Amino acid sequence: KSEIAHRFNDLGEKHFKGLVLVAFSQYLQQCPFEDHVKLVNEVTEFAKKCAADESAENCDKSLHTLFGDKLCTVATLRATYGELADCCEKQEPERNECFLTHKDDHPNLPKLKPEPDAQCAAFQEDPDKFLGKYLYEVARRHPYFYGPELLFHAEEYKADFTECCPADDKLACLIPKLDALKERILLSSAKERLKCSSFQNFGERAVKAWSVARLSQKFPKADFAEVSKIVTDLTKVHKECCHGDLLECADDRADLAKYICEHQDSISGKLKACCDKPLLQKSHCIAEVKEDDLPSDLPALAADFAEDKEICKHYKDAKDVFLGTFLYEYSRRHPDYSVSLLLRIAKTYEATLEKCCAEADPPACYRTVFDQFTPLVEEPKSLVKKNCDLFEEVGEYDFQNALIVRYTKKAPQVSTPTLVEIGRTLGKVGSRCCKLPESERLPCSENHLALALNRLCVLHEKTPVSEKITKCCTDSLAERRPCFSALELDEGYVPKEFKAETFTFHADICTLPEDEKQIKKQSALAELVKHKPKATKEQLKTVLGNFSAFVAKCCGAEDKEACFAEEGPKLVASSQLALA
Ligand SMILES: CC(C)Cc1ccc([C@H](C)C(=O)O)cc1
Ligand SMILES: CC(C)Cc1ccc([C@H](C)C(=O)O)cc1
Repeated sequence: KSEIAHRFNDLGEKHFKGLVLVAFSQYLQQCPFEDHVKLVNEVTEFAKKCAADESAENCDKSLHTLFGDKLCTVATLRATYGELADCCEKQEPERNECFLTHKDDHPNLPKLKPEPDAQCAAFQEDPDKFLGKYLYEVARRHPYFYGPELLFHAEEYKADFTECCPADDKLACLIPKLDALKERILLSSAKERLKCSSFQNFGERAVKAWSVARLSQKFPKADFAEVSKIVTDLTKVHKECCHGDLLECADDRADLAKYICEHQDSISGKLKACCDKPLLQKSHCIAEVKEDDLPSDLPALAADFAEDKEICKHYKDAKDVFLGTFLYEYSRRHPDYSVSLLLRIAKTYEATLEKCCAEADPPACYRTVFDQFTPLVEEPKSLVKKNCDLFEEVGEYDFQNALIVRYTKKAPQVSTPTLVEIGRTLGKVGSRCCKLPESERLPCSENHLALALNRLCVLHEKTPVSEKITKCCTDSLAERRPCFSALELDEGYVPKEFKAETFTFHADICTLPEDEKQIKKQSALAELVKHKPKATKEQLKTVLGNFSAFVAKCCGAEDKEACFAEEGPKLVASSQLALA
């Protein structure tokens, strides 16, 4: 009778208020905090009134109608929000669709550095306002962030300040925890953005396929019936969250966490720990649960999927069912494979049956289908071994430098900051994944690589520069990494004009901390390649080494600007000759 009442009743006031604040911060990214807080408190008051009397006026209206009418009491300021003003002239569901279309992925808001003493004071004074500010600041920076997971991370944010504010040194207690939390926010955002990107670009079938593969790996003891059930429910949850239906999303996610935990005997023996936790922690634990042990009764796939003489009939009868079954069975027994590799294998299997069932003698044609998977498996295995061998030899910094050179040579039209960011990001993937057991390296590496490539594709949608990038981004999720791997330096690329100022360092760099110094030098590295794209890796390594030594010498000098002023121009001049 009243949707807002039902969601308020199911979620409770605190979670309701949290999710409405996040939704508003994601939809309305540029507006300040107190404006959002008022609209949350006003909407929650309305929810309470409706919960008391569901047959009252305006309580029967849709969440989009109510919340949209609420957003449009401040979104009409065209100066602060351009298009959102236009969206507010539309009725539903056109208005909601208009809001979704104009969500900014790279809003480019000031990066927030913690003020430990100022923050600890504000936490103790008004904890609700402080934690509200966190949800708000993260939400508008990450407009497709998984709503209920942001509440979970907000409780971790609370747990940090709670533990450290009462201590004698607040600053050095917090920094490691908030730096750690920031990493988790980045990974989590990337994970959810791929799901929304998959809905947006490829549709439901792609999302379900992806989930079937991942959950089959996670829950090998579970039968095909159980994974299909969980995938169907999980796809509806993520479909709701990606389409801005956060109260609906959160409620259905809680229902799924409940079901998994009530039926964990027929899902996984790894869920016992997860299922003794409060709502947000329980859902999070399940989402991140490690893969179960392989069952002893895994079947022979070759007999069922290559040798059976009437496979073409079974395929025609129900294609997605038969393919889903193959993906389920193949995924279960290959926990050491990446999800994109499993989907590529499934796609190859489908392609073989599509070709072979249109031929004279089908069984002879698809007899060797499993041998087509061998080259698909060896490709990523070789890449991870090559990258991990290099990482373990040269370490994170020089590994990042190798990737910045590799990637600038492939796509020199891409912006220096973006090229540096992808090189640095994938550099850290190496450090995290190459230390793991050999069997966990390939999933870790290629699953994280998929998140990095999707981030790049989402940035490229906003700011297109390269026709090659568009090609790799708009083709299938399975073929994405192969397409990016296959990218090579344009035969008719015009080297970026030399600009001495680009490679000129000043004493300002001595201010910056280590990571920021690295980014300045790694930016110069990208620029070196854009001007000299045929320059060898060792040439570029030597020139960067000379720039590093120069920066170290002049930052350690009694008169820093005199050193930079004298030595800088010499190195800029000689560097051109070294990269011919
Ligand atoms: C702590 C977090 C998990 C839930 C939560 C819910 C609502 C609010 C609002 C903004 C408020 O209390 O003012 C903050 C935090
Ligand atoms: C912009 C572009 C160069 C990004 C890009 C392209 C290819 C790869 C593959 C997986 C590799 O590491 O060789 C990663 C990132």
